[PDB]
Amino acid sequence: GAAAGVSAAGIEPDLTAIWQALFALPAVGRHQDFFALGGDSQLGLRMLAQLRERHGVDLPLRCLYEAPTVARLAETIVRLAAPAPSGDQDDASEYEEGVIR
Repeated sequence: GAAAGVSAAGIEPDLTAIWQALFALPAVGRHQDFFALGGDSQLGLRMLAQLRERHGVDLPLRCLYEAPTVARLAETIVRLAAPAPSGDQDDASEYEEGVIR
């Protein structure tokens, strides 16, 4: 994960709760953009898929290019009312059943 424990200050759109829970830290800073907020490309793709499962919503590369900053991202994804015509993916590794004693 990123950093241990929890903290909150004020009130922010629930997009920020998705980010802090999926990046495993005490809170995300409002001025930062998806390409940095995701940390890694497979982790941004993971965040995209798991947000689509938590919220019912795609984040298209359009708004990740023209508005990736989390307040502006939440405002654009509300205004453009994303109908999320995607399918799904899974990321979780299977667990062991017979290779060990």
